[PDB]
Amino acid sequence: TGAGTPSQGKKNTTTHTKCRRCGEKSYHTKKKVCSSCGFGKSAKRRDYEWQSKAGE
Amino acid sequence: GRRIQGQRRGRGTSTFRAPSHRYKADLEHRKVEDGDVIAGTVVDIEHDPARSAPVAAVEFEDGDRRLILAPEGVGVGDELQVGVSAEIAPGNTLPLAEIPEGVPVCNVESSPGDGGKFARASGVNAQLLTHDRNVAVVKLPSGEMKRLDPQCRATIGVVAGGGRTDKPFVKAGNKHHKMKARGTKWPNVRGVAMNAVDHPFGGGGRQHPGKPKSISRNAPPGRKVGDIASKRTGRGG
Amino acid sequence: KTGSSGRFGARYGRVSRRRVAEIESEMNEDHACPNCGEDRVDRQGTGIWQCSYCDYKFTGGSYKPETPGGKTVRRSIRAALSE
RNA sequence: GAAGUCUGUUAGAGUUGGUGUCCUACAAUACCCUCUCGUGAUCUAUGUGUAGGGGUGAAAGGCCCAUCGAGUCCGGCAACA
RNA sequence: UCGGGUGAGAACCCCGACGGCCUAAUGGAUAAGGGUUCCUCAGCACUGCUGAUCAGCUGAGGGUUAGCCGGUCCUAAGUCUCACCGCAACUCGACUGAGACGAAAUGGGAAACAGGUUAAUAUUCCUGUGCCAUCAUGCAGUGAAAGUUGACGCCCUGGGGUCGAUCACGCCGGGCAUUCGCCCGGUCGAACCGUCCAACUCCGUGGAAGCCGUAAUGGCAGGAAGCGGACGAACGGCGGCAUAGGGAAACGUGAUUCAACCUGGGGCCCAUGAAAAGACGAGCAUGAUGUCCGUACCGAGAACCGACACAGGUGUCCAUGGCGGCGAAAGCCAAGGCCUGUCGGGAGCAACCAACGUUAGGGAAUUCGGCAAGUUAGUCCCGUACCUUCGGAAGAAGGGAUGCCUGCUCCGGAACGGAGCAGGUCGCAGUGACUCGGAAGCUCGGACUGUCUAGUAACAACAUAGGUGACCGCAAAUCCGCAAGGACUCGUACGGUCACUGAAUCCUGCCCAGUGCAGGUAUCUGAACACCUCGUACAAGAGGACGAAGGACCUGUCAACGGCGGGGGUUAUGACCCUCUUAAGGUAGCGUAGUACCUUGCCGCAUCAGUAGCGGCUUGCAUGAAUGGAUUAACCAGAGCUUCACUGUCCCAACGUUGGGCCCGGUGAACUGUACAUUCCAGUGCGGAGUCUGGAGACACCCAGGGGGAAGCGAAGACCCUAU
RNA sequence: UCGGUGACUGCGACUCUCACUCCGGGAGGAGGACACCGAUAGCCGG
RNA sequence: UCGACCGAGUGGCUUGCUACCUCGAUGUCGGUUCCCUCCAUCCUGCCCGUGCAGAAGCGGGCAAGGGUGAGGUUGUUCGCC
RNA sequence: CAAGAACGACCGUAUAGUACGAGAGGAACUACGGUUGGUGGCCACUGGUGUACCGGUUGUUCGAGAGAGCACGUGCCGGGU
Ligand SMILES: [Cl-]
Ligand SMILES: [Cl-]
Ligand SMILES: [Cl-]
Ligand SMILES: [Cl-]
Ligand SMILES: [K+]
Ligand SMILES: [Mg+2]
Ligand SMILES: [Mg+2]
Ligand SMILES: [Mg+2]
Ligand SMILES: [Mg+2]
Ligand SMILES: [Mg+2]
Ligand SMILES: [Mg+2]
Ligand SMILES: [Mg+2]
Ligand SMILES: [Mg+2]
Ligand SMILES: [Mg+2]
Ligand SMILES: [Mg+2]
Ligand SMILES: [Mg+2]
Ligand SMILES: [Mg+2]
Ligand SMILES: [Mg+2]
Ligand SMILES: [Mg+2]
Ligand SMILES: [Mg+2]
Ligand SMILES: [Mg+2]
Ligand SMILES: [Mg+2]
Ligand SMILES: [Mg+2]
Ligand SMILES: [Mg+2]
Ligand SMILES: [Mg+2]
Ligand SMILES: [Mg+2]
Ligand SMILES: [Mg+2]
Ligand SMILES: [Mg+2]
Ligand SMILES: [Mg+2]
Ligand SMILES: [Mg+2]
Ligand SMILES: [Mg+2]
Ligand SMILES: [Mg+2]
Ligand SMILES: [Mg+2]
Ligand SMILES: [Mg+2]
Ligand SMILES: [Mg+2]
Ligand SMILES: [Mg+2]
Ligand SMILES: [Mg+2]
Ligand SMILES: [Mg+2]
Ligand SMILES: [Mg+2]
Ligand SMILES: [Mg+2]
Ligand SMILES: [Mg+2]
Ligand SMILES: [Mg+2]
Ligand SMILES: [Mg+2]
Ligand SMILES: [Mg+2]
Ligand SMILES: [Mg+2]
Ligand SMILES: [Mg+2]
Ligand SMILES: [Mg+2]
Ligand SMILES: [Mg+2]
Ligand SMILES: [Mg+2]
Ligand SMILES: [Mg+2]
Ligand SMILES: [Mg+2]
Ligand SMILES: [Mg+2]
Ligand SMILES: [Mg+2]
Ligand SMILES: [Mg+2]
Ligand SMILES: [Mg+2]
Ligand SMILES: [Mg+2]
Ligand SMILES: [Mg+2]
Ligand SMILES: [Mg+2]
Ligand SMILES: [Mg+2]
Ligand code: NA
Ligand code: NA
Ligand code: NA
Ligand code: NA
Ligand code: NA
Ligand code: NA
Ligand code: NA
Ligand code: NA
Ligand code: NA
Ligand code: NA
Ligand code: NA
Ligand code: NA
Ligand code: NA
Ligand code: NA
Ligand code: NA
Ligand code: NA
Ligand code: NA
Ligand code: NA
Ligand code: NA
Ligand code: NA
Repeated sequence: TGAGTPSQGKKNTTTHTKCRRCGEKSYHTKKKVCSSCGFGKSAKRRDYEWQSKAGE
Repeated sequence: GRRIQGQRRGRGTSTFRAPSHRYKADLEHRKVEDGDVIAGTVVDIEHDPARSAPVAAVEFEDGDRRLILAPEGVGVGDELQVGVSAEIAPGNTLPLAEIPEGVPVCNVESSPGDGGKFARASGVNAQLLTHDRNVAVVKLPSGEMKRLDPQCRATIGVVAGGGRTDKPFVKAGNKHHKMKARGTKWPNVRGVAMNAVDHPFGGGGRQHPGKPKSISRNAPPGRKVGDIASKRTGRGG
Repeated sequence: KTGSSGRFGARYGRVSRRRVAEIESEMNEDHACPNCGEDRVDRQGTGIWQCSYCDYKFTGGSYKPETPGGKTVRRSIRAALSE
């Protein structure tokens, strides 16, 4: 079976959903963790210095 | 290279775990207060999916119902006894001290009250040899002479289901079904049939270990494969 | 004789077929019940034996009700009865 | 009435030859005929676990979202020749 | 397709007729997913492979009603939170404890049916009827928690039994009918309440010493049959519900086979087939309460995923519509759906191409190779070789039969079930289409079923049972973690782990020198602390004594890594003694090998001819014993060869069929492009020029073609070298 | 430099229990200054 | 008719040498199909010599108009039959 | 002016059992007949096709009959302008 178009047909699974905390559709309804803001993982908001260039 | 299969095992992921949730009972000698005996009646005999050997349901006097490791020749309605004063009959559990020398014995404790450790598999037994107020000498199924506290409890008789290994599996499918009931990864790819990255014996234009198979005790995981700390190999000599 | 091993057709080779027949032949023999003495004992499963006559259910070997090891137990007790 | 038994486009699974059709495609792995398995180490839905020098691998360096002799994203980074 | 409707406009929007397509789907109900796409009105700038008055498009408005269907509750594999502990630390981490989460088709589970209704919802609204839970009241009880249930695998099978389908015979309505009298549809009616009970189990009676019983197993003086009884099913029968409802009407009796549903018997396991909430146990009547969330529609060749109205991908239920037949097969046809796998018009419609049909004579001559195609085919009777692990081989091979009609026989309770007989009779052909094996032999490999390179490899590769060796007594061996801790393990040597070989059969020789592992070790070597000496008012530092593991040294071990030659003495294969390197010096076998350079080795088979194939020989460039040797029945989309049969593969091509191609209306891209460019023959040039040089030829433009050239287009060469 | 006698320490041999470890519900039992753990030294360690 | 040694050449079909052209690619071998050519001529036409009786040959000259086919082994070119 | 190979080649008979030759054996000029390869055309003849057409017949549907549809672009078989 081709890993391309034929395998695309099975994707009816909901994972990432609108998050209660940040509003992004990053809340992974199977993990109960938001990949954007960290909700369900962290009380503190998810943030990283690598999200911007080092000198700003 | 990559971690070898024996290294994947230790992580305890699903593939390598026993199907514990399908298992019936952890088989341990019931605790008796002290200086006492306690009796129960055998209510049923059932299959033990962890052992491929039968197990006996016993209903005790104080009301407690539990599965026990069953020696051969135990049947529904039989009365079984556990304690210092118990009768000497197949299926009873007593301290090694109270057991006649020369009697075959099973589910032997390594330390007193541990529920039993040795000679638990199909058809096997330990042979009680020597007594003392100090030491009980027991011969284990491997042939080893084991010095044990005489207060270590054992069950009289040989474990049930003897002869299990007399019949060949004959086919992959039969092995398969057994392996599902175990904490094993199966089937088994030969290391020599793998790539170098995957195993010390992997690689080459033809299949061969490309190094001696006898490996030092001191070898690290990922390197310790083939014949471990072998004192000798082969048949002859 | 092929015995019960006929279910295998031409597969698996001679030792395996022979041993499965022999083992299954003895397994399927009339077995005398330890309780009533009648020849009505059958296998219910691995190591598990039952009498169709008196209903007695008991532990035995995997493929036969009684093993050489188990036959020794009974003796070793009496030999230790009188030291 | 047994069988990792046989025949079988029952369902379903698989993918040998045609080196056919297609090859700015209907399609970033398709179409047709042919072919293999089809009570079992079987096929399958949904839920669930294992995470990157790590997993998973009946072992082909196969697979881990068109990405694999070390995924992807952003950063180191205006890498160095 | 013809005719019509609407409209400014109609091939494709709608009506009728005629003609077709789909039958596990192109029909009916749904899960996920989508999210308003659903319905109505008004539209055509956008989207729609052409057009559009149509629309999943644009704009506006409307639409989803529940005690009984789901959620909700329960627990599953698991997951999270808190506590504890770890970590430099945490949003990180394993255990333990507590708590919570974790199933919408498809786990468990209190209770709903029938009719009616809307443009669009309905077990939800309306009508009628029923049912459950909780609470309150009253009567009873005061029994109440033991138990039962929830609650369970795979294979075979009996009984009960509804729908459906079919048969027979009535009734109602329809069709056909220049002849026959046949053909189609209907003939209804729920949940629920009540009642009946077969199987299993049990009791009493009885008293079998060969009887009882089954599809089969089986049963019994430890009490068989028979007789009597207790307990005890169906989504089933029967009565009510119902002068309810539905139907234009009639508004039905019997039967057979019997999905559903109920209830039994047998067999299998180195495999043992959830749990919890809940229910029953535990009465009746009358009232009250039953909140919250979901509900439209699609569910796909246009509503999902694949950038698209994408020929791909995507779960469940309807496995009982008719003929057919073994059949959920083919073919044909209902019900239901569709003409939207959505551009049309024209030309005997050329060449050329796709996919096909037929092809005289020959019959594999084609080709690397029968690649492609063809042959055979269903069922019954006869008959069936070598080989073999006695199972197979086998549908071996080979031979014969096969329809219709008339009258019958046999098995069976019977079938609209099956097996036969006699007579008649048509065709070139009776498995008349459809469905539906070509066969045989020799060799190689892997024993077999199984696995694999999602996307050029399906194989001889991996796996496998089987064989073997290694480690380990469990405070273990092996493995994960920084730690706290953890997998194996609800496990215990008939066990786990770690490796090699790879079914069966006959076998598996010699070598421990090197390397590896392991054991031992007088002596030698062997670090640091402490100790002793020297040095330093201390220290650095120099030396000594002692001596762990390890090493030297010794030994064991090849189904450990691996090895098995060179050169010489002396009755097929060959024998024995030696020597040298470096321990041994190739045994049984097999052998020009999937291993053999020489090589198309030599001899033979086979062919007109055979680098092939097979057999024999065999000094083997460079075979050989679990780096397993030999060999082997069965199996195989595996490699090679031979034969019969077959045939357009070939001689050698022809004609035909369907879709294109060609012309016309409409829609309408891309690749590519330094410039110039009508070239050709020669030459020259960085040695492979349309463009330079010399000649030759050359009026311009356009259509169709097959692709000689532009070292054609496509890709900063994978080969090769170079890069500190 | 001639011997009864503290303490220190090199050396290899031994017994205890009281830390610490394991078994046990407990009472207690088995080990035991070892092991675990922390630090360091030598050997092996694609 | 065969013709050694030695000497002089012609071709550009093999092989070798060179590294001039292309590494921002001039698609491999063998085969096939279809077209044109060369002559150092295998047959055919016309000739010369003969160790030319004839017949059948052998050797040579002119000559490229036409022909030069089918099969068995091998991927083979070649070659063997 | 342009193109053509528009033809190439072989066997047989008469010549002749002749010339030649001891014999064995064994020609030619010329005139005829045919074959093969190539070439251009043609369709009375033979052959192929011929989903124009006509017939037979299986399954199914239209109630039977009659007459028809489908079975891949003829269901299959027989004949064929
Ligand atoms: Cl096992
Ligand atoms: Cl729902
Ligand atoms: Cl039965
Ligand atoms: Cl070819
Ligand atoms: K190049
Ligand atoms: Mg991928
Ligand atoms: Mg976003
Ligand atoms: Mg335990
Ligand atoms: Mg084994
Ligand atoms: Mg078996
Ligand atoms: Mg497992
Ligand atoms: Mg293996
Ligand atoms: Mg490999
Ligand atoms: Mg390695
Ligand atoms: Mg091997
Ligand atoms: Mg090997
Ligand atoms: Mg099978
Ligand atoms: Mg099959
Ligand atoms: Mg392609
Ligand atoms: Mg899954
Ligand atoms: Mg590789
Ligand atoms: Mg609409
Ligand atoms: Mg307009
Ligand atoms: Mg409208
Ligand atoms: Mg759980
Ligand atoms: Mg929940
Ligand atoms: Mg449910
Ligand atoms: Mg609706
Ligand atoms: Mg109410
Ligand atoms: Mg709806
Ligand atoms: Mg469409
Ligand atoms: Mg045409
Ligand atoms: Mg022909
Ligand atoms: Mg033939
Ligand atoms: Mg040939
Ligand atoms: Mg050929
Ligand atoms: Mg073929
Ligand atoms: Mg009869
Ligand atoms: Mg060969
Ligand atoms: Mg195989
Ligand atoms: Mg592939
Ligand atoms: Mg394959
Ligand atoms: Mg493939
Ligand atoms: Mg293998
Ligand atoms: Mg093995
Ligand atoms: Mg083994
Ligand atoms: Mg040969
Ligand atoms: Mg030869
Ligand atoms: Mg050996
Ligand atoms: Mg030049
Ligand atoms: Mg010029
Ligand atoms: Mg480059
Ligand atoms: Mg390279
Ligand atoms: Mg390295
Ligand atoms: Mg080119
Ligand atoms: Mg010349
Ligand atoms: Mg010429
Ligand atoms: Mg037709
Ligand atoms: Mg036919
Ligand atoms: Na290797
Ligand atoms: Na295919
Ligand atoms: Na990585
Ligand atoms: Na970067
Ligand atoms: Na650099
Ligand atoms: Na249209
Ligand atoms: Na009823
Ligand atoms: Na039918
Ligand atoms: Na199979
Ligand atoms: Na050695
Ligand atoms: Na050695
Ligand atoms: Na060897
Ligand atoms: Na296979
Ligand atoms: Na043809
Ligand atoms: Na061209
Ligand atoms: Na050259
Ligand atoms: Na270039
Ligand atoms: Na070529
Ligand atoms: Na010529
Ligand atoms: Na040849």
